[PDB]
Amino acid sequence: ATLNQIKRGSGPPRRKKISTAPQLDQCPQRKGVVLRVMVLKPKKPNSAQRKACRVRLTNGNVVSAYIPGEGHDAQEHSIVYVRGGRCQDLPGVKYHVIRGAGDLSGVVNRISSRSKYGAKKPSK
Amino acid sequence: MKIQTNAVNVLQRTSAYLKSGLLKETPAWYNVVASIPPSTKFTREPRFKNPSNGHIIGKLVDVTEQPHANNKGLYKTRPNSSDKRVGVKRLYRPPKLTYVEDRLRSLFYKQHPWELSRPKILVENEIGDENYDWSHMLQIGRPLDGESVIQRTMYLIKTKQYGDMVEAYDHARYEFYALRMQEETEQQVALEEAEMFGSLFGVSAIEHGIQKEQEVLDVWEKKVVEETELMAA
Amino acid sequence: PPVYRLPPLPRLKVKKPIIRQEANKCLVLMSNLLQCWSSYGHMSPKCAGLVTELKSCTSESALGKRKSNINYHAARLYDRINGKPHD
Amino acid sequence: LGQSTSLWRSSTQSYIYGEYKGIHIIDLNQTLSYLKRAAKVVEGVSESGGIILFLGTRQGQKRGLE
Amino acid sequence: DSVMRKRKKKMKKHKLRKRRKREKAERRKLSQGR
Amino acid sequence: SLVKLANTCAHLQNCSKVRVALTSIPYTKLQLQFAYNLYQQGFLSSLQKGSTMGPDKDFVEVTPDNISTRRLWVGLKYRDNKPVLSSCKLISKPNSRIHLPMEDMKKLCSGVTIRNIKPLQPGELILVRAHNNIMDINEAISKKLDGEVLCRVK
RNA sequence: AAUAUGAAUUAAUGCGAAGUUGAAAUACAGUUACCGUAGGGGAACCUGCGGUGGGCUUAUAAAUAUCUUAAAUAUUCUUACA
RNA sequence: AGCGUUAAUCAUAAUGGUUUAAAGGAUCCGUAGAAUGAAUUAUAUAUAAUUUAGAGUUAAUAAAAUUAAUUAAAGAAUUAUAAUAGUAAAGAUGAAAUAAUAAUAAUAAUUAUAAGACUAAUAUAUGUGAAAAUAUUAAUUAAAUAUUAACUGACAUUGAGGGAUUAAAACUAGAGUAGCGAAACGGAUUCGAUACCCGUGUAGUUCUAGUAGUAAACUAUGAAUACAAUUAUUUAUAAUAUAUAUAUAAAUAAUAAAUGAAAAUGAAAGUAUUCCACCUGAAGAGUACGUUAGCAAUAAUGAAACUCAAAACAAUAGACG
Ligand SMILES: [Mg+2]
Ligand SMILES: [Mg+2]
Ligand SMILES: [Mg+2]
Ligand SMILES: [Mg+2]
Ligand SMILES: [Mg+2]
Ligand SMILES: [Mg+2]
Ligand SMILES: [Mg+2]
Ligand SMILES: [Mg+2]
Ligand SMILES: [Mg+2]
Ligand SMILES: [Mg+2]
Ligand SMILES: [Mg+2]
Ligand SMILES: [Mg+2]
Ligand SMILES: [Mg+2]
Ligand SMILES: [Mg+2]
Ligand SMILES: [Mg+2]
Ligand SMILES: [Mg+2]
Ligand SMILES: [Mg+2]
Ligand SMILES: [Mg+2]
Ligand SMILES: [Mg+2]
Ligand SMILES: [Mg+2]
Ligand SMILES: [Mg+2]
Ligand SMILES: [Mg+2]
Ligand SMILES: [Mg+2]
Ligand SMILES: [Mg+2]
Ligand SMILES: [Mg+2]
Ligand SMILES: [Mg+2]
Ligand SMILES: [Mg+2]
Ligand SMILES: [Mg+2]
Ligand SMILES: [Mg+2]
Ligand SMILES: [Mg+2]
Ligand SMILES: [Mg+2]
Ligand SMILES: [Mg+2]
Ligand SMILES: [Mg+2]
Ligand SMILES: [Mg+2]
Ligand SMILES: [Mg+2]
Repeated sequence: ATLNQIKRGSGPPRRKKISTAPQLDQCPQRKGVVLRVMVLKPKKPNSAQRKACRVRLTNGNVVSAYIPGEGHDAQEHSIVYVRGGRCQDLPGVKYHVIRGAGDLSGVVNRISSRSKYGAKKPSK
Repeated sequence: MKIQTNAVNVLQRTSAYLKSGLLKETPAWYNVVASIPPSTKFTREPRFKNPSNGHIIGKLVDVTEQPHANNKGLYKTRPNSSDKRVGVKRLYRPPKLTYVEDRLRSLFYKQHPWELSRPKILVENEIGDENYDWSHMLQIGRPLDGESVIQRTMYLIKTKQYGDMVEAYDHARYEFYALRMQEETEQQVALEEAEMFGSLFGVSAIEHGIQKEQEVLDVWEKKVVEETELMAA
Repeated sequence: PPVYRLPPLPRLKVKKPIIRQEANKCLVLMSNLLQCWSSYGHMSPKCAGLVTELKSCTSESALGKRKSNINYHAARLYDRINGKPHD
Repeated sequence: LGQSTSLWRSSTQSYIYGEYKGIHIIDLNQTLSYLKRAAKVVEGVSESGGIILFLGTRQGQKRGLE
Repeated sequence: DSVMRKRKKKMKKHKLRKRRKREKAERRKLSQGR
Repeated sequence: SLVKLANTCAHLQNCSKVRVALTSIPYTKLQLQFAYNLYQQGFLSSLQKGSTMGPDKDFVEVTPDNISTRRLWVGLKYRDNKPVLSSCKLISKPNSRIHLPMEDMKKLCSGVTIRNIKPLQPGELILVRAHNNIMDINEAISKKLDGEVLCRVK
């Protein structure tokens, strides 16, 4: 904190980002292939059965991706696109399968927030 | 204790209130306080003379002001260690008042222990009203004591009848002694006269003392007997 | 001599106000009797009056007869008597 | 006659004349001027019809205060 | 560090010491001749 | 020197805090100039040469015989239970000494932060050294002197 | 030569799950706790040696006290007296 | 005529801190510093000539006998052996036992030898030392305080790297080994007792020569300079007319102000200036890998992934012991 010390490398610490999604490799989505599809127990104390999956991305690295919505159509080989969200209650899963695209179909009978899932406009 | 802003800024705080309309009516004191402002300047002021002696506080004796040789015959050619230290605390700390008379007083009561036994009233009568010519010792409002002697000594010193202080002191002492002897003779002869003309004193001083001792002795005796009994058991 | 100034205390007060009362007469008599019965065998008539005196003492109750307020002056005068510097 | 040499609030330094007999002695010309100033303000509030309140918790002070 | 916080550090240090004690023969084997 | 100047400023601040009336300072030329500038702006009540022990009544010439014991006595100033000389922060510190051109000084005067100096305030005084002569920053601008921005009093 | 990836087997560590064994720490935590270090023990830990307080400043009595006009005088006094 | 979302960028607190929350290096010494650093005048931040206030040098006069290293002494006790006389228990513990205890004659007592290792009071670690440290005595050599006189003339401060010293434990040699005492074995305790208690008691503790360079190496507070309001204690210095009341310093204890998250700091944690060290959420981690050094234990250097919205301090009021 002396003037000399400041000159030879000292100052306020600066943080930009540590990247929330490192395996995604600085891009919005990556295509992947599901390996297995699980049902995870959440962290204490909120409880459910979370429909996560394991996905090998095109870049190579493997990732535990969450699957949102009520109903999920995902096998052991389905084409699936991954984005950089985070399932907060499940530890060690830092990704979401984006749901309109790929073999993952749009969530059925969705009325609210349709673009957040795959749901098309019902068209009367 | 921090210097309080809020004890002296009273009228300002009320003036603000009056301006606002928090106060509808002005206080009785408001105009008076405006007329006669507080000090509000709580400084440490420096002092340059000792008032009792008349010594100078602020000044420093220089090397050029001391040309002649010192004790042990060395000429001062440099400032010493104390002449470089910044003596500001002396300007601010209040002066110890010293008098030549205090030493004389101390001497007198050493020489005359039994003058202490003469009781002294310290409750002052009007100090401005008095007007003592110390040509003589016996002043009217003042009694005869060591103080009067000392005042006489000081007067002699001032007038330069005795240039030396000690001689003046001795002279004052000798003046005092004669007066004291006269006082002593007065009382005894007055007592004799009283005895002659059939005056009757119920309790003499020595008799009083004996009586006083007697009560104490009686108190002691009962206690002492109890203590002896306790010791036995 | 070496003066000893205390720090600022919460409350100047004697820790325990022992009163220091005199020992009981009946107990003393009993001790004396015990001492006598040490000597002179079990119950010889050298301690004939002592036993009677003990009995007289311990007739109504086992003991015959059945506080120091120094806190008030210390408590009162602590704040004065301190050499605590000004506020 | 001020308090004592060891019981000195140095805030009051300007008022004191010197020390003597192990006692700070209050400058009395200063005392006089402050007294006059105080006396004048006392007179003023009495003239205006203000409520003057004399506060004196020490032992002997009561009668003179009343 | 409070004492409570220090106790975690102490525990860690103990574990490390234990690990070192365990892996003495293994460490020796690794060190000599390579 | 600039360290000395900083020390005297700190001493002034200390004296303002406790409300002393009359305060000693070291007897140098720069220091004297600074004191004179303060006096003229109106922060000091008095300024007078003197001994280490006190201010001098009569004139005493300063020589190698005196110089070590010589001192600059300075009267401080108070009004309505508030000291006049509140602060004495210096700007050109010994390690990062700053020297402005006339334009920069003008900008500072007109409410522009320059070289990380907060621009000068309503009742403030930024002193400026220019060819070993301390001035007000406004005075320096008027005369057009590129100078060292010394210090700041408020 | 340096760098990168792979390796049977293996170690540390994290997260979840609250199972088992003790009960080491927090109060004098029921052997004061911790630092360094050494040896021992299923596991927390135990023991030696010096250090530290972030534990004991948490500190609070062997007791005795005096004489001058007690009043026709002090006690009363409302800008008087002098 | 986009709206969401993801991936990114910029802004969003250093107009910061490190006694107790992350953070003062164990300590000093001292090199570089493109770090900082007195006075006056004159030259066109520098040169030059003058100054002595910082920093030194040498005397003189007072004091002080402390800290190193080395050499030479003293002492209470302890254990062991032997003798004397003497009699059945002794020693231990919460209470008990086991044991080189005791009917081979002990323990206690009195003597007499030897051996190591420790240093009761004074003692406050006051003080002294850079810090580790340092109180039985003496000697030697080294270093040390204050004030005067004279001299030097800014020669200073701090100090990356570097260097030296650095408790206890540990290690390598060679002596030494009374007492204590990791480990080990045995006796208790306990449901169990790899413990707390007791008994044998080896390394170790001791010295000589080294290695190593860490500790709650702590005032958990880097060094230096200038400055600021009081009181009480001692200590030393000077004057006073040797024992008085005074002027100085120095330390210690209470505070004012000020600072502070508060606890509290109090001539510093205040006001300022200079220089160095160090910190930037918690876990993972002072770990791994690598390198250097070491006889070794290890010491220094010192990452990342993975995972959380935690984690920490001062103080408050309870409950609890
Ligand atoms: Mg929704
Ligand atoms: Mg919709
Ligand atoms: Mg910390
Ligand atoms: Mg190779
Ligand atoms: Mg493998
Ligand atoms: Mg159990
Ligand atoms: Mg324990
Ligand atoms: Mg206990
Ligand atoms: Mg426990
Ligand atoms: Mg315990
Ligand atoms: Mg236990
Ligand atoms: Mg063990
Ligand atoms: Mg221990
Ligand atoms: Mg505790
Ligand atoms: Mg405590
Ligand atoms: Mg910024
Ligand atoms: Mg802080
Ligand atoms: Mg330190
Ligand atoms: Mg540290
Ligand atoms: Mg030091
Ligand atoms: Mg001793
Ligand atoms: Mg240095
Ligand atoms: Mg030690
Ligand atoms: Mg050793
Ligand atoms: Mg050995
Ligand atoms: Mg044992
Ligand atoms: Mg070495
Ligand atoms: Mg270590
Ligand atoms: Mg360390
Ligand atoms: Mg230590
Ligand atoms: Mg305060
Ligand atoms: Mg601050
Ligand atoms: Mg304090
Ligand atoms: Mg590496
Ligand atoms: Mg290491």
